[PDB]
Amino acid sequence: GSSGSSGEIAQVTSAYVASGSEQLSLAPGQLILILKKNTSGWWQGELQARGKKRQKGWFPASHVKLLGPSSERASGPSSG
Repeated sequence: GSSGSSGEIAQVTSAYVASGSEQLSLAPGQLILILKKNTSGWWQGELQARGKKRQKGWFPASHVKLLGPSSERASGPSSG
């Protein structure tokens, strides 16, 4: 298939306001690269969006949604 450089991307579904404690702010309509995941829900990714400084912190996965980077054309609305 393909194996080189590709991490787990997540699409923000709800804006978030990182407190500060190694937290990362999430914005609706942005992209983040999952680097670390916790069994609590806090995920440590890096905002893959233009930013003064590479955004990286711990944020709730409940604010983002996995883009399921492992599929071949989400089937469903078949044609024939």
